[PDB]
Amino acid sequence: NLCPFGEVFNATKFPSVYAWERKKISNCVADYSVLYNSTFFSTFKCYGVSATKLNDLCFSNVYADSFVVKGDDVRQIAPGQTGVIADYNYKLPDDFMGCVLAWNTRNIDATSTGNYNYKYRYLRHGKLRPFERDISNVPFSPDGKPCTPPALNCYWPLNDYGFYTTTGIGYQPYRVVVLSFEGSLEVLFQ
Amino acid sequence: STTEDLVKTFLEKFNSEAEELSYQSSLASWNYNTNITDENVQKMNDAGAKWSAFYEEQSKQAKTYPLEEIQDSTVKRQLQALQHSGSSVLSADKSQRLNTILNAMSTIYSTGKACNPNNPQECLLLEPGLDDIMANSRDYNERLWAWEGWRSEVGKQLRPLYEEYVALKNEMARANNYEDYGDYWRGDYEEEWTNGYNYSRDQLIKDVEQTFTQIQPLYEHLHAYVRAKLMDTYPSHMSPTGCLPAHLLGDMWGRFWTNLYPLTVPFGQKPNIDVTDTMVNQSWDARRIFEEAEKFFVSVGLPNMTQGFWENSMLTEPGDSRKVVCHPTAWDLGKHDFRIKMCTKVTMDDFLTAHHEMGHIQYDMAYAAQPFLLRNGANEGFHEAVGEIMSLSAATPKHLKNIGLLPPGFSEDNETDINFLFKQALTIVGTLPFTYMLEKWRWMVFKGEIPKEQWMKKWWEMKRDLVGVVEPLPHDETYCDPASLFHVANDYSFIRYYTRTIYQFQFQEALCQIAKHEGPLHKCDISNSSEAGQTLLQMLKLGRSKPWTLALYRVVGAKNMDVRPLLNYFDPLFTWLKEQNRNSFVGWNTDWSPYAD
Ligand SMILES: [Zn+2]
Repeated sequence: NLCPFGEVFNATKFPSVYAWERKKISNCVADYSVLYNSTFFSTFKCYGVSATKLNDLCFSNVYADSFVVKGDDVRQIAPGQTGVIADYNYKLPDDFMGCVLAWNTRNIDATSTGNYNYKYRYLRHGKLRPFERDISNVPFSPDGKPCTPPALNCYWPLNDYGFYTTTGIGYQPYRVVVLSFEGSLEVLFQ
Repeated sequence: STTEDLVKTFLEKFNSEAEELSYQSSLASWNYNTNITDENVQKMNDAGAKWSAFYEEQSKQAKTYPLEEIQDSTVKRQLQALQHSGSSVLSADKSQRLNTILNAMSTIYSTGKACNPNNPQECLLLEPGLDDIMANSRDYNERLWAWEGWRSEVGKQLRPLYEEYVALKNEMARANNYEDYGDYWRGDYEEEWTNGYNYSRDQLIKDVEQTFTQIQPLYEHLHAYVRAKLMDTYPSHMSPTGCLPAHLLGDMWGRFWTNLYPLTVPFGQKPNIDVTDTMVNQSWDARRIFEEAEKFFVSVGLPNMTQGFWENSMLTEPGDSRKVVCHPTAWDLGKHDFRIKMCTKVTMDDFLTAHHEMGHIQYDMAYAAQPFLLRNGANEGFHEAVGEIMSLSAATPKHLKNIGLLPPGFSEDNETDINFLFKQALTIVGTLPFTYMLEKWRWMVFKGEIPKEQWMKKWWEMKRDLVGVVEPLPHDETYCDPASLFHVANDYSFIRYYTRTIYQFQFQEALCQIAKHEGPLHKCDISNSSEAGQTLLQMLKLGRSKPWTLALYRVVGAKNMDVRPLLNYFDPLFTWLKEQNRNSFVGWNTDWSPYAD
């Protein structure tokens, strides 16, 4: 049972932060040799687990979540970190175990004329819990009263990145896979 | 439900949608600037007008929120910025005329021209037809008509337009709680904040006169020596104790005296420091200038230029047939798209300008983390000041020695410091009185305190009394002289060029001191001193989130502006000016005119 773990991740189409997709690639062994390669990655990082000894550790139940934050928002993808993207989108739990990966897809996911395909909730009522995804585009009012734009104080929650190939390093798109390594077998209760 | 909640969310739809429409009008403006063609012009206006229409729609939505009811002062800095309306408050009938008046004045200024009385066929524009004459002439006759032809044609045509520009702009200013047009234009400095860090619209008038009182002994001594050297250039055409005429001041209006240096050079024999020839011999073409300037800013502990800056920016004039505007500009396009457009040849001036423009980028990178409305200078005069101090440090012979542009052993002669200091006073102090008369003249005109017939007779009256500049020909009521200037004829505030130079040497004096510079303040080089860079960056990174009263105190250590640091900068010149003025008069008589003789 040999399964690639970067071949799928080399997809031309990547989910946005609003519509991040949980690709459960589990029950198979793969070659982490790409993980070592940091020439192509730009945010090789881990939380609560060894980065170099991840290959040695076989207690992994990967819950890879893919989404496209921009350059300044890649630091937002960290357990215990909050921001515009980290509280209304996929929030990393404070005790999250796993690794967070990113690379500068400026050539692929950014266009010289502006790429606005990807989404993220600028406005929301309440706080999005970690591991929780909400699919809804209802207009938002700061008071909380339903309405219809262009009525004042009624906006659209989802917003799109102005992705370009000419922007600075912090304003270029970064694909993010969140590998939620976990031990499947747990003796929680009798 | 409270206005506090209803305004924060209102500044998360503005901020998100502003970056896109600002960037689209920034890329389009760059593409028009880096490629001048009709295709790019329509793209620039179409993308630019979308942001302009969006901003006006958002700004009126901001006015529904009462500014008073807020508590957090961070969004009040934002809501007050958004509540600003200008011509919007005026009725549709009046606003269309006003926007026509603004367009009419700008078109009259830009598309208007003056003619040679000797040569009616030649009717030169200001740029570059009349800039060349005013900045590079030595003849009394040639400068006289070119000085007045620009004010007997362009100025008088704006005289009726300015009167309604005065009237209508007062009405929109009076349509809010601003007593007159001037009070609206001094609200850039008005601050409501914690006690001691608040500023008043009235306080600006006192403070500008407060500094100007201290500047006058320096200015009049500089005024006298420039006059004393000028009288050699124009013998028997000026009075020894008379105030300076307006058509011999290095340019059209008299904004700077920098073009008088060749005829008012303290030590002509000693050449001015120039590292151009060695730079071509070290094979620096255009890239080394911005890489070395990157090293200079890195020496003081400021971040280096980003990866995107090098490729995206235009750092040479294109070889191919692509017309571009060669005026240097530090483009902050938004989304960390910092760029420099510059036709940089192998010259020290471009070497210094590359430090200047990159000083704007270092400021731009610093406050880029501030919200969209607040990412600007602390006041209108803070962004240019920061760029200017970088050029002063880069041009020091101490710095040039470090980077290899000077021989290891070179004569740092004291005569070449008076030449440098005096050439730095023809610009800094040559503009301080002019930059004060204009607001003084206008804030009374906006108040109506100057008679309509004496608008150009209380112009020289104000000029001679407060500036030392006198008419070379009599001026009737018709000739609108102040509206022959770009900023006045294009509805631009001119006081930002007064606080900037006052803050420029408050920054420099407070950065050389922390750098532990020993000696005079003009030969101070903050290069390799990380302590100076850390001090400035604290002021840079706050942007416009805090009052300029607080921002200035963080770097300079003083609550308000004062010209004491600027007096120290020219103190080696002042002691040399006072010791050179012992044989010359000081002060200007306001009752002399050259045409009478
Ligand atoms: Zn500048």
